[PDB]
Amino acid sequence: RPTVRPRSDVTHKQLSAFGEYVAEILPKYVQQVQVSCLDELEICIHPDGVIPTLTFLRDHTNAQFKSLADLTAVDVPTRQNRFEIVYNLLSLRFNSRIRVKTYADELTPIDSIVSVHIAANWYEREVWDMFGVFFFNHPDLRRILTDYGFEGHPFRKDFPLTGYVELRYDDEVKRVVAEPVELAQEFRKFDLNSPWEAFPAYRQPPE
Amino acid sequence: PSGEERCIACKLCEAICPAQAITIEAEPRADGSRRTTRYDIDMTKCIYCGFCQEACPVDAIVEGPNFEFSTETHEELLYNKEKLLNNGDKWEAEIAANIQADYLYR
Amino acid sequence: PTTNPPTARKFIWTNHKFNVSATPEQYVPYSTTRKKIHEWVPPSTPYK
Amino acid sequence: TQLITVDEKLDITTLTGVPEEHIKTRKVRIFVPARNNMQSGVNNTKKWKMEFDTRERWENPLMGWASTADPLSNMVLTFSAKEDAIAFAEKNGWSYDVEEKKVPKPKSKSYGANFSWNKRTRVSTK
Amino acid sequence: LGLREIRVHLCQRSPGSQGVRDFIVQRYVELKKAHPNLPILIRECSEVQPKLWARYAFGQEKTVSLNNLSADEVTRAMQNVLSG
Amino acid sequence: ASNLIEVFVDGQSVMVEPGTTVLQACEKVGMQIPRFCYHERLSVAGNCRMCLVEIEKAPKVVAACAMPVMKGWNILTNSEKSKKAREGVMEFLLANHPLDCPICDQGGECDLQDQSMMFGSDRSRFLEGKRAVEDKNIGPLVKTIMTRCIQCTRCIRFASEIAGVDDLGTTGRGNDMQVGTYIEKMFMSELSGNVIDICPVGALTSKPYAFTARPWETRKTESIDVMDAVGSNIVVSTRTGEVMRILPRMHEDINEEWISDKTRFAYDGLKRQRLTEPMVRNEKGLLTYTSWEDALSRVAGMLQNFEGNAVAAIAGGLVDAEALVALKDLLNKVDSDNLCTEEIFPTEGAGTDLRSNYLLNTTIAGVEEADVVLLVGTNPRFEAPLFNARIRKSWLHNDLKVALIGSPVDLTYRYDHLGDSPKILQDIASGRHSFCEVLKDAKKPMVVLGSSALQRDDGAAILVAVSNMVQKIRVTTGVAAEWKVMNILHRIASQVAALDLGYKPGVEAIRKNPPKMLFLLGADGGCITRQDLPKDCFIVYQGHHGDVGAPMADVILPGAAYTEKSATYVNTEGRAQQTKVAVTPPGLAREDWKIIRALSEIAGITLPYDTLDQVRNRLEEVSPNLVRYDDIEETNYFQQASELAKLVNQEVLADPLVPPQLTIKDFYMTDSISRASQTMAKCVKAVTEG
Amino acid sequence: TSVKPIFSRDLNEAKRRVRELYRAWYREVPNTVHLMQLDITVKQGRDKVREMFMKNAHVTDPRVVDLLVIKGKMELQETIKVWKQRTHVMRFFHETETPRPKDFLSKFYMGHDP
Amino acid sequence: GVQVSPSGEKITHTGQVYDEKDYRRVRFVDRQKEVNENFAIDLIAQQPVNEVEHRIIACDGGGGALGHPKVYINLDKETKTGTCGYCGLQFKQHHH
Ligand code: SF4
Ligand code: SF4
Ligand code: SF4
Ligand code: SF4
Ligand code: FES
Ligand SMILES: [K+]
Ligand SMILES: [Zn+2]
Repeated sequence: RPTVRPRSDVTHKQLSAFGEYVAEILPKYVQQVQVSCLDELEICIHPDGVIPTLTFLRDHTNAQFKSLADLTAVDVPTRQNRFEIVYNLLSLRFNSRIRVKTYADELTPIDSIVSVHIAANWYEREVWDMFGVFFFNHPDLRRILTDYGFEGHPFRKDFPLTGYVELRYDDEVKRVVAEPVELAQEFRKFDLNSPWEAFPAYRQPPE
Repeated sequence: PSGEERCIACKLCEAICPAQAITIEAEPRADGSRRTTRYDIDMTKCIYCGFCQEACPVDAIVEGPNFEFSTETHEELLYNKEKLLNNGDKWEAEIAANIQADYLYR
Repeated sequence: PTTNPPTARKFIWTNHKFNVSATPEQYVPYSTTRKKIHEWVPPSTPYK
Repeated sequence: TQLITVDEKLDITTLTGVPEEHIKTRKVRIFVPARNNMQSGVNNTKKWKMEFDTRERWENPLMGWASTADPLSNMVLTFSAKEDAIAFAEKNGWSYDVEEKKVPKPKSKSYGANFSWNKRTRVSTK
Repeated sequence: LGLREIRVHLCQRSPGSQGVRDFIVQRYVELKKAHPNLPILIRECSEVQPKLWARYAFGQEKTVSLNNLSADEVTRAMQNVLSG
Repeated sequence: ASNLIEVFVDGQSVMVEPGTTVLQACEKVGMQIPRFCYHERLSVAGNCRMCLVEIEKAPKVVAACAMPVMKGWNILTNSEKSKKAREGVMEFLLANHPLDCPICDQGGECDLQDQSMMFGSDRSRFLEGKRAVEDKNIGPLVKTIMTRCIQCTRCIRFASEIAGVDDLGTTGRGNDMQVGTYIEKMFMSELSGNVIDICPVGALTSKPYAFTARPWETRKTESIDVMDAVGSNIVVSTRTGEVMRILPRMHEDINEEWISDKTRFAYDGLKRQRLTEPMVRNEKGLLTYTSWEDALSRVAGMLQNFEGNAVAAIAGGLVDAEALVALKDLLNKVDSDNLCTEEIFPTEGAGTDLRSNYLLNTTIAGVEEADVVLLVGTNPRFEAPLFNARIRKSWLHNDLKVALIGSPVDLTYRYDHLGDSPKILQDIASGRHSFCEVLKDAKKPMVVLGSSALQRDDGAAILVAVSNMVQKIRVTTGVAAEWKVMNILHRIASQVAALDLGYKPGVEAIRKNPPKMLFLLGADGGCITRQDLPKDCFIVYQGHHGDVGAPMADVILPGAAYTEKSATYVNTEGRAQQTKVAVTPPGLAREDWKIIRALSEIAGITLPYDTLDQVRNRLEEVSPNLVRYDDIEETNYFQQASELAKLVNQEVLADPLVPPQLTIKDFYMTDSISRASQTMAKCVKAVTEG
Repeated sequence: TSVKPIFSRDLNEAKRRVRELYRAWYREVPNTVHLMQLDITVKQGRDKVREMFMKNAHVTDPRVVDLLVIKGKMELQETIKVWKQRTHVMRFFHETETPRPKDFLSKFYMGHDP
Repeated sequence: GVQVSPSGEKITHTGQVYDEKDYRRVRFVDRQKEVNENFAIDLIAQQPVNEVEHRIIACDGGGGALGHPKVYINLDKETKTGTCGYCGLQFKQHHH
């Protein structure tokens, strides 16, 4: 089939075995281990075990994931803990990638892993700036991408696309001033959802 | 070639427009044909990606070869249907030749 | 376009115009809308 | 040592950065969206949408576009459960109106009723 | 001064509105015979307390809560509203 | 497991009733089988063949829309055989379907397009020429491009069963088989845009909604309907701050899936003849534009000048509960009880007092579960088309027995016309009738009295005669006392809310004591005019359309339309419902209760509400059922209302009562919006023309 | 009920942190006005600081008070540096925009807004 | 064909002219309001009707892929010519 990708069940099995390995090494923190059909290993842990899990994966002999590729957050505002913090880690020794997930809400911070990876400094600054997830023991935790006086965390789902304020030059005060946003166009939302389901494999059971 | 406008008010170019730069208000004409009354393209909002011209099913909207159309005011780059039809009438001797040279690839 | 002239059409501009910015012949946008709303006309006869 | 007793209602409106106008003078609607009657598909139901009350959209003097003044106009939020939507609205401090899911009623369907001997369900055209 | 309107808000299925229901079912008709120009609006709802509203001349409304009242005392309250 | 059978779909083990189809079992588990001709409110056709599914250990695919599950079946919805069947059927449809998708109207609304993308193949093997069918001229509402029809007979089944006109059908055989009328027929009935709804392809499109918008463009606001006291749920599809389309919603207890032609196509009137600025009389006597400050200052000055009985108010059809309680509070604060409605309800006995005396006590589900229905003095087809549609549905399925007292009008179903005279009510109450022996053989009686019948001079006499007949019916039959019999079918959206709020119905108080300051909350009916009014009388007209109440007004206050304000309306059942803001009112128009409150505070009336929620609290403290939205809570004390009516002594008139709505041409224009719409003008022109 | 604190066990030490932050802002206002050539006076800036604390002064959740203290410390840090400019520090005053009136008559005279 | 309003400004092919009292003509003061002279409705009205022989005629825009999607028009009504929906070309069956 020239239009469908190959599967690589061998690396799927390898990632499953390593998921069993990590889940039995750290039962105190690991809540779920899954391997996708795209051959990616995800380990979902309790927020209290971020430091031990990341330290184990940084320097364990069979699990050398010394390079932190990505640290991001996903706002799913329908679960109780609305932020899913995702760490994508790279193993140069074993040529592998792992994903570690934890959760947070607006009032539950997560311990920073700057003591484990130094890139987590700016990555956690970005997570705090864009989602409002505080990080314990972070050196100079502050905004990194928003404006200096910016209010609110714009990557949240409840934040508007255009924001609440906009800037313009005012000649009376001779400044760049902020005003409530007034669009001359009003971005048109499109309901691009077919009323027929596309993937029966993901059909949720009825409520 | 009869002179009738190619656009049939189907709006899928503004559906695919990644910058939302097109506004395609439309109504039936006096002869009952499905045509547009407002076709605005904000050239200060457009990203010049050609998605409209590759989405158009009748080759109505095109991105012709004119690039020396810089203006001295912001308003002159807010095109309407009259401006776009004037550009189509102005550049048809070149746009048609380019589409002739290009349409077998697309 | 002396050995291969373009296809002649009746709606093609016979005279080319250069960039007409900052000239009286420049382009000004409209709103081709026909107002979409007709308010009312009060009667010219007073009361009944 | 790490658990404290808090008897509040989980108010984060001082942290969200929303102006007080768009917190107090705002009405959100929590609802399963109605099936689009032009189609028979039902996949656009079964997710609880939260939307805001529609404000003024006036006409641009220059181009005739639809100008707006409120940012929470296209604020469709998706929730897997009505209680989750209620909790999110209460947490952000918006007044809400929630309406129940309108499931279609189960209906008795029989092909043989179209050819009844005495009932009025007999059709005159296939 | 000057009674203009009486409103009786009650519930259909509640133990607290039982006296109001009995009052309506036994002596509302004679009351309407006695005052055949006075609007006595009866409103029944699902989960409301028994309430009596007396609207007077310039919009003054007197509110009487009467949950868990029997027939004699609700008709005595009605006569109190009518007389003064 | 009494009369429950276990059936499997993809291994899941759902229990279903006997007679349940494969499609119903699959949707009970959660899977929607593809379909084109099946509709859950239409008879099973089984001709589109898109619902073919595989049963385990069965060599032949079965049509899920028609096949009932037997026992222990395993429905393999996602099997290779089912997917091949769906691909083949989709290929056969798209072989001769015309490639008209950009010039079409089902852009994102096409079931054919969506089911093609989800279940069909990605290519075509068709190397031949496609067929083409000449178009029809079925009416000014439904534009027929019949080349893209897929011969699914859904419109035929609808027009035969629900609309019941039997004008559509199939002519020809094979690939030449065509849908429509064989002759040049003007298919114009009420409930005729629902073929535009149920047609999955764009064969039957809306002519007023011709080429204006696309579904991905349209924002959808779920609201309710006015200009019909059924209060059907609708969706207003707007775009860029402009109402583009009115679609129906799904409420199984009010309107099911469809709406009527007037509510579907009367949105054109919302952009014609619209009050946009406040107006005052000039020194020359003409209406001229002014500001809100000046207009409300003049009204406040005259209101401070005039005392109680000299100030009166009349409320028309399209008025919300919030504005009604606002004007009631204002006039009560200036000590005025003259708060009248446009149409008349008899105030004798427990007229406005007991809520069971003026409601559809047995609901539309009551029509579903009744067995005999006696319609007195009404034309339900034009007064309440959804109510008549439910009567026909019960007549088809539950074998409902329908009788009519009044003029013989062409109701779709066949009824027993008992005659045209109000003496039949006394005849039935005494007991002399074939319908009386029908009633004594019956078990679920339901009588429906028309508000149009109440509009006569002997409205009180008609009401007491009907109530006495109800008492005789209830003592003759063994009714369970949870089953009501008496119902009143209103035709005015504001009427039930006004009666609940305590408005005195009818303008007879205005006739008895002519005021000097008059308020007209959209009072366009022409019941009160300057002839039977005194000289000046200071008329203010708060409304959205300038039709009849505006040209005779001293001041004009532009209010909001029902698509322009978040408002409350109570239907014939007594169910209160809320409409949302789809667009804002044009010009300087404002919301109606806001106008009244600003008037009071420019005057000296301290109205205790400031926001919409405070108006709702005022509505609750006046009658606490106007805030119970979508609640159908019961009434009682009909015995008390009946004996008060029996005390009331009137003689019924010997005039044969006829409904004002005898024909669909009279149906199409009823209110200000319908009179202002050009689409309804084209409808009455097409009906009246030969 | 039974939540995890972030800095403060209860409201008292949260108020202590609030007082420390307010002391720091009150001390920093004159230096800010002197360093960034602000049109305002020292009294106006301290009144603005009090206004911000007062508009945040209705919350009784210790975690929310701690997060407000943290965000105030961040804002104070970028005011201690000159990361915020004159425009950024004058955005607190809203000198350009006209406030929407709080009365029903004005909100009725202009706009369909509650 | 372009027309002139009593105010003086030209009328577009969708007639949208500003009124006498409309303030939005200062945008044309010392400038011009450009209207495309070639009205497509007139240009397609002056196109002749194609006489064809079959009951069903297929229409493109004049090229294999440079035209519009290929549609089919049914010329059963002798009273009116069949117009393709994409172009404005009219076809009539040569029944002689
Ligand atoms: S080229 Fe411009 S107008 Fe066309 S789709 Fe891209 S952004 Fe939109
Ligand atoms: S330019 Fe083309 S894609 Fe855009 S609306 Fe017109 S026909 Fe459709
Ligand atoms: S009905 Fe559907 S498939 Fe047919 S032309 Fe219209 S959009 Fe295309
Ligand atoms: S016109 Fe529409 S509803 Fe009627 S048979 Fe054809 S496809 Fe079906
Ligand atoms: S849905 Fe069953 S054959 Fe059409
Ligand atoms: K359709
Ligand atoms: Zn063509």
